[PDB]
Amino acid sequence: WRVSALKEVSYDVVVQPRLLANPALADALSARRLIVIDATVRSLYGEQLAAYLAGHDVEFHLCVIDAHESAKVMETVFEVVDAMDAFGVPRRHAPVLAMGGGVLTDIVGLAASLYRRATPYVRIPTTLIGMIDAGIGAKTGVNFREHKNRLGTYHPSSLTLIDPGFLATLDARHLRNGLAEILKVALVKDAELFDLLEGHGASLVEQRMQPGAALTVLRRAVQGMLEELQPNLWEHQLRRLVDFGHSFSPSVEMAALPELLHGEAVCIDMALSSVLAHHRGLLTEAELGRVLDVMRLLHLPVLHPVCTPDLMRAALADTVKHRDGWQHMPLPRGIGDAVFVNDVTQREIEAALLTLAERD
Amino acid sequence: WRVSALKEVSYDVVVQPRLLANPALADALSARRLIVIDATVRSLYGEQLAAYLAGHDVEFHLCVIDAHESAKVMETVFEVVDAMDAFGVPRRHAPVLAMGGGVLTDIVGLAASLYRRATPYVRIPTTLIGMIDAGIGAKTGVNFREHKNRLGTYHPSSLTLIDPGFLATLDARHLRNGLAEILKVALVKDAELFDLLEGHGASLVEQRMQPGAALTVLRRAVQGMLEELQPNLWEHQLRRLVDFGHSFSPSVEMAALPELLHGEAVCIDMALSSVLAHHRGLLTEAELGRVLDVMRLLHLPVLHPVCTPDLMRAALADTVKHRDGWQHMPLPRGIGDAVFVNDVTQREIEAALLTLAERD
Ligand SMILES: NC(=O)C1=CN([C@@H]2O[C@H](COP(=O)(O)OP(=O)(O)OC[C@H]3O[C@@H](n4cnc5c(N)ncnc54)[C@H](O)[C@@H]3O)[C@@H](O)[C@H]2O)C=CC1
Ligand SMILES: NC(=O)C1=CN([C@@H]2O[C@H](COP(=O)(O)OP(=O)(O)OC[C@H]3O[C@@H](n4cnc5c(N)ncnc54)[C@H](O)[C@@H]3O)[C@@H](O)[C@H]2O)C=CC1
Ligand SMILES: [Zn+2]
Ligand SMILES: [Zn+2]
Repeated sequence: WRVSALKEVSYDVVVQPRLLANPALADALSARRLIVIDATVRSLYGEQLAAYLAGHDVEFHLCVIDAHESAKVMETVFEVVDAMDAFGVPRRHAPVLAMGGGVLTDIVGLAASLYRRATPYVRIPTTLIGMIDAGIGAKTGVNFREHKNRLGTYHPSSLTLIDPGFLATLDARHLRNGLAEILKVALVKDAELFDLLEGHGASLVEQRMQPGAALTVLRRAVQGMLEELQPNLWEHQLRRLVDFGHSFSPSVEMAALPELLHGEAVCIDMALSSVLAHHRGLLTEAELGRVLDVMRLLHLPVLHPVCTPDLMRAALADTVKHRDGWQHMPLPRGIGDAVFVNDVTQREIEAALLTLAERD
Repeated sequence: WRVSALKEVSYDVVVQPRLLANPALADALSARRLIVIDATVRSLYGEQLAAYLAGHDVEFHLCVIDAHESAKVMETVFEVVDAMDAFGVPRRHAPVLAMGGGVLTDIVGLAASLYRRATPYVRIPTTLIGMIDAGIGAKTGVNFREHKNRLGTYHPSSLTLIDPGFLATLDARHLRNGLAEILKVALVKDAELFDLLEGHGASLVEQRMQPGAALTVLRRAVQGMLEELQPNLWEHQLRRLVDFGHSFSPSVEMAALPELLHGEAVCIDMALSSVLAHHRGLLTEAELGRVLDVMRLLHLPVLHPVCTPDLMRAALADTVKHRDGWQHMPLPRGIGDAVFVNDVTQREIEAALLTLAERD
C-alpha cells in the first residue's frame, strides 16, 4: 500500500500593542487556561496579566519556569508536561499560553507538540529574539547534551501576539541580541532593512524599540522571516537564506555557555561569513566595512576565544551532516542578497578568523 | 499575518515474505545504516540479518534494545538518540531501521521524529501487533508516568516491510495478542474478517499464521486499519472506529503492568463494550454470544481484577479529556459495524462488569 495524506497548517502572526481595557488577549484564549510564563516576565508583567484575565473573566494557573539556555533541555519540557497533566488540559479546545523569551516558547512549544501528540498553544514573545524569530516560526526544540536544538518538532502556535511594549523592559544587551537576528534578514534579503539599522540602530537600542522607525524595522523583519518560512515550513528544501549566521554559531554558542547569547553567537557567524564573502569578491571592502560597523555600533561581538580553527572546523562538520552532506552556506553577495556555497575550505576559514582577529 | 502551508505525507506498506537470495531489504536502505533491533529478535534473526546485509554490501551497527512496556519511556528514546549521534546519522539520505515489536518501533519512531526534528526511518515489524497495527500507522510515542502513550508524534516510516515469517517464532500468547487487534477491526468494520477468525482462529494461533487463510486475514486487517488512518492521519476527526477497544484499556493496561499485554487489555475493553452494546439492544444475545466465544477460543481475557468500577470510571474520564470532552465511544452494532455514543453512564458500566463477571 501507499498511504498519502495532506496536512493544512495555518497560523496567525498579529501585532497587538498594549496587550495587558479591551484588545484580544481575552479572545485569543476563548474559560480556564494554563499559562506558562518566564520567571522574570512573571515578576515584571504578572500583576498586570492577572488583572487582565480576572477582569476579562478567565481563570488560570501560572506555570513559572526560570528559563535559560543551559536548562533548555527535555527535563524542563517534562516540567511543562507535568503542569499540563495536573491542570487537566483537554485534547484541543483549550490552548496553552506560552509567555516569555525564545527559550520559554521553544520549551512549551515542544511540550505542546508532544502532549497527546499535538496540543494547541498560543505564543506571546516578550523578547526581541522571540518577536522576530523564535516566536513566529514552526520550529521548536531543546538541546541534547552538547548539541544545540538537537531534539524538536515543527509545531507553530495557532496564534502569535506581538506587543513591542514588552521590549521596554529589556536591557541594552538583550535588545542588541535580537537586533542581531534582524541584521541577519537584512544582510541577505533586505538592503532597506540594513539601511534602517545603520541609520537608527543606536537609537533603537537606546529607546528599546519604543515609538516610527522601530515599527518599520520590526515589520520588515517579520515579513522577511515569514516569506522564507511559509513556503518551506518543514525544511524540505535545505538551502535556506535564514540559515545565514547559523552554520558555525550552534557549536560556538554551546562551547561558550553561558558567555554568549544566541544572537551574539549568530553575529560572530555573520561576521566570519561576511569576511569569507569579502575574501571571495562577493563583498567589496566598502561593504564589508559597512557590515562590521553596524555590528560594532550595535555593540555585537565579531569574535570569541571559543572560536579556534578546530572548533570552527568541527562546527562546520556538524552542519554539513545537518544539511544532509552539503555545506549550503549562504554568503552575502553585496548587502541585501546572498549566494549558497559548497566549497568553503578550512584554509579560507583560518584566513577569515585572522582577519576578524585584526579587526577585533 | 497568516502563514499557511500544505504537507504531503506518503509512505509504503509492503508485504515481503522471506525478508532475510534477492528481495529488497537491500534497496529499502539504499551504503551504511543504523539498525535498532529488539533484543530477542537479535538473538533469533540476528545471524541471518547480518549475513544478508554483508552479502548485499551494506555496513551497519546494531543498536540493541531490550524492549518492554515498563521501559517504553523517554529515557529509552534517549538511548536511541545516543546511537544516532554516535553513528553520525545524516539529516535524511540514510534512513534508520527499526526491527522489533510495537514497543521497539514506537520508541525508534519517536526518536527519529525528534532527531533534528524529523529523520526518516524504515520499519520491520516482527510481531503480529506490529504487522497489522503498530508498524503501519503514523502514531509513535512513549508512556509518561502512569499514562499510556502520553508523549508522541505523527511520524510514519517511509516504508514498512511485513514478513509473516517472523510470526513463526512467536509464542501462542503473543500470537493471540495480535489477533486481538485484528478482531477489533472485524467487530466494527468487517464481518467477513470476523468470520475468518471464528472459523480459523484456533488453527492460526496453532500455526502461528504460517501458510492461505492467514494471508487473507492479515491482508484485510491491514486494509481495514489503513482505510481508517489514511483520511484522518493526524486525527483531526476525533470519532474513530479504530478507537474501539481503546477507551478503557489504556488505564487498565497501565494499572495491571506487567500482567496484561496490549491486545489482552484491548480485548477486555472490547468485551466490556460488546456487553454494553448488548444491554443497549445494538447486539443480540446470539451476536454477543458469537463475540465472546471467539474471545475464549483465542484464549483472550474478558476481565481482570484491576477492572473495578472506580478504575473503569477513571479510565473513561481520562478518555473523555483525550477526546476533547466527548466520549465518542464506538459500540458494535451487530457484527461488522459500529455506532459512536456519548451517553455511557457509570451505571451501565457497572452492570456490564457484573455481566462479564458471571461469564468469566
Ligand atoms: N524556534 C526558532 O525558530 C528559534 C529559536 N531561537 C531560540 O531562542 C532562544 C533565545 O531566546 P531569547 O529570547 O534570546 O532568550 P531567553 O528566553 O533566555 O530570554 C532572555 C532573558 O530575558 C528575560 N526576559 C524575557 N522577556 C523579558 C522582558 N520583556 N523584560 C525583561 N526581561 C525579559 C528572560 O527572563 C531571560 O533572562 C535560543 O535558545 C534560540 O535557539 C532563536 C531563533 C529561532
Ligand atoms: N503506534 C501505534 O499506532 C500502535 C502502537 N501499539 C503499541 O505496541 C506495543 C506492543 O507491541 P508488541 O509487539 O505487542 O510488544 P513488544 O514490542 O513488547 O514485543 C512483544 C515480545 O515479543 C518479542 N518478539 C518480537 N518479535 C519477535 C519474534 N518475531 N519472535 C519472537 N519474539 C519476538 C519481544 O522481544 C517481546 O518480548 C504497545 O506499547 C502498544 O501501545 C499498538 C498498536 C498501535
Ligand atoms: Zn538564530
Ligand atoms: Zn491498540
